Amino acid sequence: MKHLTEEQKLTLDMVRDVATREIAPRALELDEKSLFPEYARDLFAKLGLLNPLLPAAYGGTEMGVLTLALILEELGRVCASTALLLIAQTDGMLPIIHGGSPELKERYLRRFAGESTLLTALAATEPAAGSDLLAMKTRAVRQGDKYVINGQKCFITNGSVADVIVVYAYTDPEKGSKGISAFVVEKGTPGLVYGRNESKMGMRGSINSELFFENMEVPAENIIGAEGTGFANLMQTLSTNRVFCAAQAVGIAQGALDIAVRHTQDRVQFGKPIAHLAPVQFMVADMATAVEASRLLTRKAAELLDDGDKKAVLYGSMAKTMASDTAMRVTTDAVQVLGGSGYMKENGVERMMRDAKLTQIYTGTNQITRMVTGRALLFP
Amino acid sequence: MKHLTEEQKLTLDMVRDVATREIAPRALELDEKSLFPEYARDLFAKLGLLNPLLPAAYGGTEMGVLTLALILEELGRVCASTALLLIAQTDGMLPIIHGGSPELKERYLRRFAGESTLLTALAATEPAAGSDLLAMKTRAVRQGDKYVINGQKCFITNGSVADVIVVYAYTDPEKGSKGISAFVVEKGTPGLVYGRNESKMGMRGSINSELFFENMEVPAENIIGAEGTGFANLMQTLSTNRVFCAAQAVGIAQGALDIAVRHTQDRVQFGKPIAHLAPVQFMVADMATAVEASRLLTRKAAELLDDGDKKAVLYGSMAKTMASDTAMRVTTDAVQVLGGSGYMKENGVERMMRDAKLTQIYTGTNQITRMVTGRALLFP
Amino acid sequence: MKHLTEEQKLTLDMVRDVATREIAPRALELDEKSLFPEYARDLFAKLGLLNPLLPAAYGGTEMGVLTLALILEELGRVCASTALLLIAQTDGMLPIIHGGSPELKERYLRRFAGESTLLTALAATEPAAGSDLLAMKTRAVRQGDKYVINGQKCFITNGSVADVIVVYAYTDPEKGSKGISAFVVEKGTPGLVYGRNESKMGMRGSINSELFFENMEVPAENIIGAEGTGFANLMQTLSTNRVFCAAQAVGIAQGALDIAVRHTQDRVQFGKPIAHLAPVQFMVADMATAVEASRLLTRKAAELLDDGDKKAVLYGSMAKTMASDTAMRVTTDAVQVLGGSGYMKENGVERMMRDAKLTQIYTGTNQITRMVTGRALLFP
Amino acid sequence: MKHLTEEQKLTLDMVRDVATREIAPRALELDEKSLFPEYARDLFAKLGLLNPLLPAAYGGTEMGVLTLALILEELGRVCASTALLLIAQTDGMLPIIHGGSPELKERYLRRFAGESTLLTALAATEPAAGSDLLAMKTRAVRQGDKYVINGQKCFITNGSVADVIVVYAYTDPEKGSKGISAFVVEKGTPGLVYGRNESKMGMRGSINSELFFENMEVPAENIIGAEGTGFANLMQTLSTNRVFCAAQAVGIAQGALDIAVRHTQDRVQFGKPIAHLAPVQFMVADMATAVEASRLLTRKAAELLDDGDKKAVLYGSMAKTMASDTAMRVTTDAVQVLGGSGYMKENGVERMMRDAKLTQIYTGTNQITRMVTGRALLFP
Ligand SMILES: CC(C)(COP(=O)(O)OP(=O)(O)OC[C@H]1O[C@@H](n2cnc3c(N)ncnc32)[C@H](O)[C@@H]1OP(=O)(O)O)[C@@H](O)C(=O)NCCC(=O)NCCSC(=O)C1=CCCC=C1
Ligand SMILES: CC(C)(COP(=O)(O)OP(=O)(O)OC[C@H]1O[C@@H](n2cnc3c(N)ncnc32)[C@H](O)[C@@H]1OP(=O)(O)O)[C@@H](O)C(=O)NCCC(=O)NCCSC(=O)C1=CCCC=C1
Ligand SMILES: CC(C)(COP(=O)(O)OP(=O)(O)OC[C@H]1O[C@@H](n2cnc3c(N)ncnc32)[C@H](O)[C@@H]1OP(=O)(O)O)[C@@H](O)C(=O)NCCC(=O)NCCSC(=O)C1=CCCC=C1
Ligand SMILES: CC(C)(COP(=O)(O)OP(=O)(O)OC[C@H]1O[C@@H](n2cnc3c(N)ncnc32)[C@H](O)[C@@H]1OP(=O)(O)O)[C@@H](O)C(=O)NCCC(=O)NCCSC(=O)C1=CCCC=C1
Ligand SMILES: Cc1cc2nc3c(=O)[nH]c(=O)nc-3n(C[C@H](O)[C@H](O)[C@H](O)COP(=O)(O)OP(=O)(O)OC[C@H]3O[C@@H](n4cnc5c(N)ncnc54)[C@H](O)[C@@H]3O)c2cc1C
Ligand SMILES: Cc1cc2nc3c(=O)[nH]c(=O)nc-3n(C[C@H](O)[C@H](O)[C@H](O)COP(=O)(O)OP(=O)(O)OC[C@H]3O[C@@H](n4cnc5c(N)ncnc54)[C@H](O)[C@@H]3O)c2cc1C
Ligand SMILES: Cc1cc2nc3c(=O)[nH]c(=O)nc-3n(C[C@H](O)[C@H](O)[C@H](O)COP(=O)(O)OP(=O)(O)OC[C@H]3O[C@@H](n4cnc5c(N)ncnc54)[C@H](O)[C@@H]3O)c2cc1C
Ligand SMILES: Cc1cc2nc3c(=O)[nH]c(=O)nc-3n(C[C@H](O)[C@H](O)[C@H](O)COP(=O)(O)OP(=O)(O)OC[C@H]3O[C@@H](n4cnc5c(N)ncnc54)[C@H](O)[C@@H]3O)c2cc1C
Repeated sequence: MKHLTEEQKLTLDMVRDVATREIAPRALELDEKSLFPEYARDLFAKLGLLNPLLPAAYGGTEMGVLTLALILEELGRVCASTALLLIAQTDGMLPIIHGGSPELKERYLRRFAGESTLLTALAATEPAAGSDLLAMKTRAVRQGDKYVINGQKCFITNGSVADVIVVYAYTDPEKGSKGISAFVVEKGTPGLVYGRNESKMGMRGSINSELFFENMEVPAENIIGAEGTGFANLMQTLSTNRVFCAAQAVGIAQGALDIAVRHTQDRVQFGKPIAHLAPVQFMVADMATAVEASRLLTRKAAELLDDGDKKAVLYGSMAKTMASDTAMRVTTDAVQVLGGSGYMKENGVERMMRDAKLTQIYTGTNQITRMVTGRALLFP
Repeated sequence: MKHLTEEQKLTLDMVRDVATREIAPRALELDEKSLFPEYARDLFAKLGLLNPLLPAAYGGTEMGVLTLALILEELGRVCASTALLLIAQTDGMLPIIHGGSPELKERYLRRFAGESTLLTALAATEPAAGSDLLAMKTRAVRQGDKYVINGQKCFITNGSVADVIVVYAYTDPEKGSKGISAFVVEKGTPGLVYGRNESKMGMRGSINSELFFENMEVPAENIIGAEGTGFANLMQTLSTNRVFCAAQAVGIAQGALDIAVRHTQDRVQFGKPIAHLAPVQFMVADMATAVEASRLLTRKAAELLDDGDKKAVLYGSMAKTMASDTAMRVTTDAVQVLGGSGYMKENGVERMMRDAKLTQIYTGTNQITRMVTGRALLFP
Repeated sequence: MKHLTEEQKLTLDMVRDVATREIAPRALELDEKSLFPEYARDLFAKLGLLNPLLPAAYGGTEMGVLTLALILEELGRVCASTALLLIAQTDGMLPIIHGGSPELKERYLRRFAGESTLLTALAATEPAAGSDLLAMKTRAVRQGDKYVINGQKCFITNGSVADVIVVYAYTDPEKGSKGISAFVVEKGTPGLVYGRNESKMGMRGSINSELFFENMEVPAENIIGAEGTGFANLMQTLSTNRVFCAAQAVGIAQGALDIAVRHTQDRVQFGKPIAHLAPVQFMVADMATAVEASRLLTRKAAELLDDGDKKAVLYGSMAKTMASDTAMRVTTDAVQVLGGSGYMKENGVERMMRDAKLTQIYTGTNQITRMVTGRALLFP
Repeated sequence: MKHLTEEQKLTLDMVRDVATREIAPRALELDEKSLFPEYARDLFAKLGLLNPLLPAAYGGTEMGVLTLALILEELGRVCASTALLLIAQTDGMLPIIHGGSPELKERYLRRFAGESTLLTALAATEPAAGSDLLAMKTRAVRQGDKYVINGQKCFITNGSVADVIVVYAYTDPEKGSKGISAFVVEKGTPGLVYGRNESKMGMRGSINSELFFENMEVPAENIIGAEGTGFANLMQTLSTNRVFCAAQAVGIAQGALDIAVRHTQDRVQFGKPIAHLAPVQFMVADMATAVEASRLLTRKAAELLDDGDKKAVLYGSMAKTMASDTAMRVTTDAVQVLGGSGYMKENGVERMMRDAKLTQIYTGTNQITRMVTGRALLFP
């Protein structure tokens, strides 16, 4: 657990303050009415929190993965949707940060400098290509000084609102994991078409888009890296995304635990607070221990990523699986601890349980993350 | 597993047909728009399915608990809310059926004969008295030929719409489990006041009421049984309710499993249906086995109830805990099996997961049911 | 749950009596000193319990699978090793009963009539061929009126002591699942060689043999069924074996539960029996519920087998997985309930935990049984 | 995860070397023949490893709790019994180190300086007083310049061989948690009587003693701290013991995992190493993740102890519960991964499963540790 710099400590104190005073009171309505977290996005921009991994060279704060992880745990505590904003925003920029040419980085990252409110998105998933990302069908054909892109993407977080989308497509279908390339695609490009914004079980304070590319021309200079390196770029981006999912899950689990704990102190049955009942003590014990274990695995994984350590793949996969499992279990149980009240929309913990489910599925499902982990352990 | 009579087999074939053709297509909208299942209630009345435990002597079909259990499994498969209608309807009548005088039974059960569409409710729970039902505060004072009732109830299923409500109240607070009595209270009684219909995580195709009794007079002849027998009447009603909860949970789990199974056969990743993947096979195996185990425990418990066998308490408690746990786990996993699509409202399995949670809480939580089970095993 | 005949009820009362009075007092020593259960084998022969599935036509009692299952639950309660005797004995005869010609059945089953004490064994597993039984290397070559058998088997229960062993071997390696045949091999055949009797974690009141076949000649008329039908014969025998494993596991779990229950009533800490502590009540609840669920799944599977119902494969696989898992969990927890004393050899429950582990592995491991179950559900 | 000093790094490299080259080859025989680990005890003394928490002031290395934890993880990897030697040795000295007067510390700790091979033991548990330590019956009566001790202890690790035993007894039964005192008792004191060395499921390379005190006189100056402070001294010693149990459990789990991993790489079924099978990958993933999570919780708890941080109680309780649970699960599964071979004594992983069970029970059971954890979270 690296010593935090004073800059990190100040950032995290401010995040905890904003989470408590501004984010938490909004979260019920954000879910109830399925709202993009505009107020949060605007506030985060003003405070320097929207783009924490943007490099200093492009006007960013370049905080590192550990810092963003800690931020995600604080936000996930109170609003999983508001955390997801930060995950999608950082995700959409990471392919350019780590693959783009000097020229491309300057061209497209400058607009995110400072208090910019512009948004990113990452578009890899397709109806045909979820866990099997190599099955994606979107194609990019070189024609002169342009690529012509045809296909579709689904479940794209912020897709319909992103200024800049990183699209993965095949430039050579025959070469498989060596035939995918990655492209910067700007909002307003002719041929970019938005589909439905789908209705979800949870994390409803969000945008979940279908994209279509119909003879969509992008300049040749919008390619990220060389042709055929896009699958490795995607896999590297996912390695980091998984740690962000894990951090958000740690937060979700903690926020539900905190509400369970307070309920046990306040709710009297059989003549005393229910905290006095040994089975409630046992439930809270098991909940807190899994959150703490998940927190430690997640912080180790984030540190390994910042250090550029090969082991980050393994530990990030174990942190994603364990912290999401833990958020699913702990939230299920925190609803239980609140009894009837736990099932009521007004008390929040039902939303956190709906939110928790997504963390088992996105950034790759927990069956894929178990594959990645097992492969890394058995075929080192 | 008793041989089913031909009357039971015909009933269950008809229920399966109605569930498939009429109930299943309605369930998405029932949840989305938070609708009482009026069409179902009216159809069930016409078909003789609304009041299966009403005795023949009062114009009812007197099917028994095993039959209703099987019905609940079929309905829960497709619409947990529509099953809950039948649970609440039977629950609200069981205190009168098993405690009321000949005169009271005739007076209040006759109106449920035949194709009646009138509704019942059972009102025991209070803000102060959830697991600790002995902590209820509602009071009934004898004044002449009337009782004067003052207090409140919450989480009452169908409360605001029931023609007949069974209210539990203290007639002698000092005598504890011997000082509660039970009362028939009619819709339209001066002093009966409805509160909010609360918004729930799931089973939203339902009514969940707060009741208030403000100097509410009921005739002395509306008491169910003698003064002070109401706690035993309540405990007996819960013994049976628990088996109905278990049956509904079995159905929920089965309906989610069925959608998972079909998805594995249709969804191709890595070049074949995902059914070909051994981890998916393992998930479905574990899901199906827990549903089947829960189904068997539930059918044994229902049979013991019909037989009047003392062991029904023990087995019903084990069936409630195990079938609700199983619905929570199996639905959580069926969402998982559908991946991203599983999280989308349009595909149903997210609702079944929200519905499943309630089965762990109502009719007594799974911590209370474990207490009941453990007590029965250790202090036989 | 079929009504038991009076013959089955008498048999099971006698088994319960023998288990309690004769088997239970011997079990500690049987494990401690790694003893074949000779006294049990001899007593079972005298009482008509050694060979319950031997057909009447060959002097046997022809009890059926349900009866043997119930017997296995009673024996497993007190001595898993003594149950295993009955499993191995029946297993070794089932290939002949269900595959052998009239002539072969008369030739080799007659010697098991009545109070015979002769033993059987089933020899399929090899070092190269455990879960992958198609990888077996043992070969049988037709030479005139004989087959010449060369290879080896391991983990063969009773192998070195069986009068009659059913050996599976390839008669045509190129035909795979159609190139295995099955053979009766008699104790005393030149070329049959015994290896080590290996030392096990549990079920130590048993014999676990390595067999070698060195140019071992058997008469051509010792083949069971036609050449190449041996893999189907083996798979059918395993379908039934799995239900016997499940029954034994149910017994193991029950016997450990019973000792836990009694300990909670007798062991006083904090001034009362520990049965008074809600967490102990919860543990015992969860234990009893999983035993009961496993018991019901096992009895359904056995009935389907007796009825010749295709669904027996599916249900037997679910019963084996669930009842063995349950024995592993329940015994682990029954040791826990006894605290320090639970870890001591003198109190029995540590042996039942060591015994329980085997039930997850033999008759095919719980990963294979999950494959079988999942395949049956997804590819019906 | 504090940076390790170069002294800690050298110590741990040496421990890993000794564990691998000297401890691991001995462990099978140590269990098989129930041997005290004399060779290890003597080697550890020579290398400065027997008494790592002995203060420098008394000739000790004063390594701290973190160092001993890391040592325990290395030893537990290969021999749980040899780790337990170090746990018992440190435990028996900690009451004197942290409670004894200057005079008492010099009098009794000097003999453990340097390469001493003398042993300690901690004697609190009684037949009447396991989880309920306040129920202990042993009494110490002041008579002049002596205390007269009468009672008994059981499950005392190294009890019959310890030169110095710390005995807890009531000096004032009426004062409860303020009426227990702690005493140094020397081997050879008239009135100290040894009972049986009991036979255990696992950790059989150990001594597990019953002690009796029959009018046993000890000098008044052998009291540890003032009269009535012994319960707090005991509770503080247990807080630290729990972290040592957790560390040993982490090691047990790791050692079983390592053998599972190697087996998957070497064991071929279905034509490839079983590592290729996705279900095996999943099992190993879940195993490794729980070991890593337990490792992190344990290292955090040990650091908090070294830092004198109040939170050590909470984290040590969560580490003990989680690391022991994990050793029980991971070893159960590592036996599974080795299939039939996993059940055989020669392959080691069955012993580690038997060893693992104890870690759930000793230093306080996992039901008590859950109570401690839950209390700390709900009543901070
Ligand atoms: C693991 C997988 C199934 C690929 O496995 P397969 O069995 O098919 O393929 P394979 O044979 O193992 O590998 C092929 C080649 O890849 C290479 N390579 C591998 N790893 C590499 C690495 N780390 N780095 C570099 N390269 C790596 C290999 O070395 C190999 O190349 P080779 O033959 O030349 O050596 C992959 O498609 C996957 O991750 N799917 C999960 C879907 C998912 O994560 N979706 C999340 C979407 S976003 C989200 O949800 C959001 C949410 C919130 C808001 C923001 C977003
Ligand atoms: C178990 C409980 C905590 C009582 O335990 P406690 O520790 O406080 O009390 P105790 O000391 O054990 O017993 C006191 C006396 O009771 C008697 N007695 C006991 N059992 C009896 C029996 N079976 N039969 C007869 N009598 C029985 C005892 O013998 C004893 O009397 P004694 O001293 O003279 O001998 C109880 O309040 C409970 O069940 N709460 C759960 C709440 C719940 O279920 N709410 C569901 C609401 S509806 C719902 O949710 C819906 C959903 C869907 C739509 C429709 C509805
Ligand atoms: C499942 C298995 C892995 C075969 O799967 P694979 O993926 O390799 O092969 P596959 O492709 O699925 O099938 C090949 C062919 O088989 C046929 N067929 C399949 N099922 C059939 C059925 N039910 N009936 C008839 N036929 C059945 C198929 O239809 C197919 O033929 P096809 O292509 O012409 O259509 C198999 O080797 C197995 O069970 N291993 C577990 C080891 C085990 O149980 N050992 C226990 C040892 S004893 C013990 O431990 C003791 C303890 C106590 C004391 C006493 C003993
Ligand atoms: C938790 C327990 C049940 C006491 O709970 P109860 O509900 O009965 O009592 P309570 O009411 O909570 O507390 C009473 C008073 O205690 C005080 N106090 C509490 N904690 C304190 C602290 N940390 N520090 C200081 N003081 C602490 C309280 O503040 C309170 O005082 P107050 O009223 O004046 O304020 C206790 O007996 C226990 O730990 N049993 C487990 C047995 C066990 O661990 N055995 C392991 C044996 S060794 C082993 O196995 C080996 C293996 C390997 C080789 C080497 C060895
Ligand atoms: C709200 C939301 C936001 C998302 N945001 C992003 C985004 O911004 N950008 C983006 O590109 N994508 C995004 N994702 C997509 C997401 O990563 C995927 O849904 C996920 O990879 C699963 O793919 P799928 O939904 O096609 O499920 P499938 O791959 O069809 O999985 C179905 C089931 O099969 C199992 N399965 C599949 N393969 C295997 C295997 N080899 N072994 C064992 N089991 C397996 C899965 O675990 C699952 O249980 C998001 C999804 C959602 C729902
Ligand atoms: C939608 C809905 C419909 C319902 N329908 C009916 C109805 O029609 N009529 C009716 O009367 N009631 C109804 N119930 C009420 C229901 O049975 C209760 O909510 C349930 O008993 C729990 O009570 P509570 O919500 O007060 O939770 P609490 O009793 O406050 O429980 C809080 C937590 O403490 C735990 N806890 C409490 N006591 C113990 C104990 N002794 N040991 C261990 N843990 C314990 C609980 O398990 C829970 O985890 C319904 C509730 C809901 C939400
Ligand atoms: C005491 C004892 C008695 C026995 N009695 C009999 C007897 O009388 N006669 C007889 O013929 N045999 C007997 N068996 C053998 C027994 O059935 C096998 O050990 C069992 O099939 C496993 O084979 P294996 O030990 O080779 O393990 P492996 O097949 O090597 O398994 C190693 C691991 O790989 C996993 N694995 C293997 N294949 C797959 C797959 N396709 N998918 C997922 N995971 C998989 C397994 O589940 C296990 O976890 C007995 C074994 C024992 C130990
Ligand atoms: C091999 C071995 C070595 C040991 N070494 C030491 C040693 O060197 N010195 C020493 O003093 N002691 C030693 N211990 C003792 C050990 O700590 C105890 O056995 C342990 O505290 C449990 O006590 P018990 O065995 O009396 O079980 P009990 O306290 O009788 O427990 C029985 C069951 O009740 C449960 N239970 C008890 N109280 C509660 C509660 N309040 N809430 C919920 N559940 C509860 C327990 O968890 C357990 O499941 C050792 C024990 C063993 C077996």
